[PDB]
Amino acid sequence: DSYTRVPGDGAGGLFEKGNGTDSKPYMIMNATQIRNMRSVLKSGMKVYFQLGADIDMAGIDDWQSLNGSGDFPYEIDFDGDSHVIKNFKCSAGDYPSFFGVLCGDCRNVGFVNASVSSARQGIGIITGYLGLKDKGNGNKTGRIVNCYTTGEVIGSGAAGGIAGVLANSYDGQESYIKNCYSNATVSDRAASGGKAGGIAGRKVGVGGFIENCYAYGAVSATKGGVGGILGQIDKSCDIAIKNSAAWSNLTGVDASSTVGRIVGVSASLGSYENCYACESIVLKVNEKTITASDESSATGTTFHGVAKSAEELGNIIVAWNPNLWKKGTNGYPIFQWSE
Repeated sequence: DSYTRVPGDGAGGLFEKGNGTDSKPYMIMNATQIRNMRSVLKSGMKVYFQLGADIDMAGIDDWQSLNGSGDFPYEIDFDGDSHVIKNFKCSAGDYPSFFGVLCGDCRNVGFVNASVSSARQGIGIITGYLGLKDKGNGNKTGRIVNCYTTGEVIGSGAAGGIAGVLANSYDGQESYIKNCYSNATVSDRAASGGKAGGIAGRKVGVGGFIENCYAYGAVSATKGGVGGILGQIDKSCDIAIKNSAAWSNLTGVDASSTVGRIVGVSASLGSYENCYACESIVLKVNEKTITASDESSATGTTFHGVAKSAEELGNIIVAWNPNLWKKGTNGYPIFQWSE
């Protein structure tokens, strides 16, 4: 029985149609239906969802993340089908975000004017964790592909425009973020050990990557690491970041902060290719402007990539996938289907 006002196919009318399988995904046409997702999750198998329209979540106060609690038992396949979810808000429950912990796939969705906040946990708009670390079952990895976010993220211990924490790769599957952008303001307000990134706050485990991503929302931490793409790589962990660009202003408030155009902390643990930053971004630590030097690998804490002009970056980003990306009228690339 539904907890919402909507309402047999579509789980008896909770959705427009479908049964949560690959061939019959639960089809979501409005925000009341999107609020029924939690009711049809299954601890024993991945459940499939698809958007059939843009979804405006204005006036929705009762979201808690789909898979942020317990042992994170719910695997999810989500296809936005090139639609947007507007005015999504979450500031309560475990891992405030859309998914909480994403085990499975999210593709082809934009979040417009989202607002997610936590005083206690590391978060992003789409998910808190993308994948789980070092599980025995590859179905616990997670991928976000062809997605974007705008709005605001406030976390504590990690903050990313897309995900709080990216996990790793094992058992024949990989965790990654690919062909995504964000314009969200991203802030890690932890008193110490902040991990703020334009795309992801933190990376855990060995294996996993970020590819064909850029960000342009302001990224900051009260006291910690700030990166245009990634805040922190954990000790004894790694990442690859390839064909990506930083286009955000980056601010570490405390003097002990580290700011990297691409990666903010333990950047030498990563492997990089074709990483760029707009020449006009402003980097600050303790209110003092910092210069960054061009580099294509990291030898120390931060990784800055190579500076490019706005015009150059527009060329570069669209070339990542000309069927997906387009130049925006204000210089910032977006998707062909972006609102």
